[PDB]
Amino acid sequence: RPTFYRQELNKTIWEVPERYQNLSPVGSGAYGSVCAAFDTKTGLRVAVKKLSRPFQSIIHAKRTYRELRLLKHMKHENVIGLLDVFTPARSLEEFNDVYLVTHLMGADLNNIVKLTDDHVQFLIYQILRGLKYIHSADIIHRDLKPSNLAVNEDCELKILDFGLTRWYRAPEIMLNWMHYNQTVDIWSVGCIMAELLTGRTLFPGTDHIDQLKLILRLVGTPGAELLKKISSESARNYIQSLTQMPKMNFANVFIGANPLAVDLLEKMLVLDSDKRITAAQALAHAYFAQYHDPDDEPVADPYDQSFESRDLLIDEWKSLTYDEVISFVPPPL
Ligand SMILES: O=C(Nc1cc(Nc2ccc3c(c2)CCc2ccc(OC[C@H](O)CO)cc2C3=O)ccc1F)c1ccccc1
Ligand SMILES: CCCCCCCCO[C@@H]1O[C@H](CO)[C@@H](O)[C@H](O)[C@H]1O
Repeated sequence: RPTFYRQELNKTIWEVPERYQNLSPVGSGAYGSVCAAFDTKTGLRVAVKKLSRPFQSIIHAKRTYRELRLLKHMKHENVIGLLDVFTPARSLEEFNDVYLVTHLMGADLNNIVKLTDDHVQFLIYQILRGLKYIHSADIIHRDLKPSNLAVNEDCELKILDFGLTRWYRAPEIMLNWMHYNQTVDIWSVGCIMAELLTGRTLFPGTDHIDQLKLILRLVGTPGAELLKKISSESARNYIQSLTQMPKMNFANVFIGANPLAVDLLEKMLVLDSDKRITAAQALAHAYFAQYHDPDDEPVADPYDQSFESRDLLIDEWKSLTYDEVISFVPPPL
């Protein structure tokens, strides 16, 4: 076992192996803070995430386990991958802290697009390619948005925070539809791509109701065929007593855009999620012919999400997470 050194960083303590040097705060999220570090074994800059209160509750404990399991499973160029996982603890009894190490990207899409058609083409292409891979493990992201997309200087992109604002969320989510298909994520890609080409948030709702009014404005109120599929009297009545809008012409909306990007946006931003282009299909659209290679667009090994339906004790989630830490086998490059 390596030796750790301790350090106070923004009210939080950081205890990490000595192989990781020059720790400096990049920022903090909902469930952890992330530091930039140097990795003396590789000469590379890494991202080190310390989990905040990983076992505070049963849902936190299960959330901690979930993140570790997801991260150990992803082996793809366009999805965040695990370099290292460590804890300063010598035993299970000690176990109370988790640190995760990934490649340091240097920015998120928020930071870089605030683009040119070729930039957009390349970024969306890579998003779609990582999604194809995630979707193939029967994993749904559910919160794709620019702040979840890590991009470096070479314009290479990795999807972060993937599996389980409202500006990017599919309409079937803000209505709390029971279940979702994978193409909830295609909607979000539609919204991101739109923003990249225009400079503006496609649907900047003030809330879930406003948000929805903006979507139906671009896309049109659902017709009887989509209405056939809505059980909820609540949901269905609102829509039916609503101000019937027609579907706008996208050519008009996105005046100036590559028409091949206008066409893809048209196939992504369908209200009926059964009618949305999938990630596979999108990769083969004409907009991406200069990046698209069928034989370099991989799918994932089967992902066991059975733990998700299980209701266990904190100590059980904590101990499962520990097993995951200990069995971690690094990537060779
Ligand atoms: O993604 C899951 N877990 C997870 C997430 C992360 N998150 C990361 C990583 C890298 C980066 C960012 C966020 C943020 C964008 C960004 C901005 C500035 C920057 O450098 C600026 C500074 O000036 C350097 O010079 C670097 C980066 C960056 O590179 C890190 C480790 C993890 F483990 C997960 C997966 C599944 C389920 C739950 C969670
Ligand atoms: C009010 C505007 C939003 C209504 C249209 C969103 C419906 C999305 O589409 C629906 O998604 C469901 C999964 O969530 C599928 O099971 C349905 O087959 C599909 O029609």
